[PDB]
Formats: sequence, structure tokens, C-alpha cells
Amino acid sequence: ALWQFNGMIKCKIPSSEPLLDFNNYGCYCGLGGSGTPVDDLDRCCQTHDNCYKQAKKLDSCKVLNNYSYSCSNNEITCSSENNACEAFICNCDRNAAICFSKVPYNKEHKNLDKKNC
Ligand SMILES: [Ca+2]
Repeated sequence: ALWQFNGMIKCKIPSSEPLLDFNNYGCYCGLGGSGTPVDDLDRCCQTHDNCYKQAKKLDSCKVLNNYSYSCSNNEITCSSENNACEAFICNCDRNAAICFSKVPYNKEHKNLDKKNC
């Protein structure tokens, strides 16, 4: 699941190792998140956290992961083979991967001290 998100990001940013580059960035990229996002990238992570929060409230997710997707020519496509929960999470992941590829990356915000969140 994390493995798929990591792959989606690499589809959009081929030079990155996402679990290293994007983990522990700002107040929202990484486990949990609170306070105000520090920049646009952190705002991508906040939306992504809110998309997963939304997912946990859908009737279909109740029993809910591991969805199917493809990367081709640097474009991500979620598969129609995905059941409702899986399709919703593939869309949260795809939107965040795209979001990350479109905003600046600030080294000053990597491993930010949470006292700032
Ligand atoms: Ca988070």
C-alpha cells in the first residue's frame, strides 16, 4: 500500500526515493500530522491525510489497502479492477503523487521539529 504510493511518486518523479525524500517533511508528510502546513508540499500531504480520513468513513471501506495501478510514460492510471475502497485510496495516492511533482521542495522543511506543528 505504502509500496504502491512509493511507486506512484517515482512514476512522477523518477529521480526520487520517496520513502527517503518525502518522509518526515513539514508537519504533515509522514505519520500523523497537525498544525498548519508549512508550504505547498506539506499542503499536498495534508490533503492526502484528509483523503485517507475520508476513506475510513465510507461504508465500503469498513471491511477495509492493496490496489492496482500502472505507470506508463510517467502517467498514473488507477485500475477499474479496484473495488470501491481500493479505488478511493488509489485516487488519494494519485492526486498526492501529482501534487508533489508540481510544488517546490524546501530542504529547510525536511525533518522539521514538531514543536513547530
Ligand atoms: Ca501524514
